[PDB]
Amino acid sequence: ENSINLSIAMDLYSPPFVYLSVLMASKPKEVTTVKVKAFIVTLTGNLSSSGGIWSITAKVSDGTAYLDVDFVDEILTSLIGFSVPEMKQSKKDPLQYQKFLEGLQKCQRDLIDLCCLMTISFNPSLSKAMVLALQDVNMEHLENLKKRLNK
Amino acid sequence: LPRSPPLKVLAEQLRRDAEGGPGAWRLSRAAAGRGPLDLAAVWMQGRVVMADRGEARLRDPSGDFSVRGLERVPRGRPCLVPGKYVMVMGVVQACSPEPCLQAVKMTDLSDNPIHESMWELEVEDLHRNIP
Repeated sequence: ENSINLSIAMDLYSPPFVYLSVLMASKPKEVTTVKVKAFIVTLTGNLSSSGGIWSITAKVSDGTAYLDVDFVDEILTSLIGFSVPEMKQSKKDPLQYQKFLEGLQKCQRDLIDLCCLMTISFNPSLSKAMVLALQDVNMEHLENLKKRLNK
Repeated sequence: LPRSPPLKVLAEQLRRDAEGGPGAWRLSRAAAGRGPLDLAAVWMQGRVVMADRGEARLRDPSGDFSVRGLERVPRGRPCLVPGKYVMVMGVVQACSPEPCLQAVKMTDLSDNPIHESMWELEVEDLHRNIP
């Protein structure tokens, strides 16, 4: 696609974050990537090691809509502290596998407590969304928000 | 569980602007020149003032609100402690004289001071962007 509705540019891309309801109302035709402040309402699938990478599905909300998402392997590896290959190597060593089990629990807690900026790629053709990055809110975000509200 | 999204709200909005009743709550937007905003689930934030079993009283800058059913919610970093700053996703049970929620989640936001300082702004910004 070689055109964009210019009247939605701020709606999709204004810092510090935008809204899922607004994205969906725009009826995107191509893969669209936005940043939202969101938390996980519930996990919707098991943590999988299929393909030699971590995956999990969850339903998130930004206060305006629900969205079912996948998380990139790198996020899950960072939260657990083990990649899939590392987990598989650890299994024969009780002390190493124990570190993995501790990481699993850490990941579980981290996903329960998650409330941050999520960069999300939404593919309207496949009705799929993938979380590409997570970022903690910071004072620049606060100032961005104040500026947007002219405060 | 709720079909509609957990709208960000301040206690004052429920306390002052909510209409209807159980299963048919509306947020009046007459002053803002818009129609009623239907609400069932909400996203609220505040400081824990009191906690006793699975019940808590929380305080946002606009007022207090009560939360029940906390024994049922996912167990993240423990935050049912007076002084903690937390978020709740809840289903609205009552609005006036004090808003009351049935909890879906309660999670800790105490570690990062930016959350508390951003909340009022977040509520305003979200409400500016609902038709």
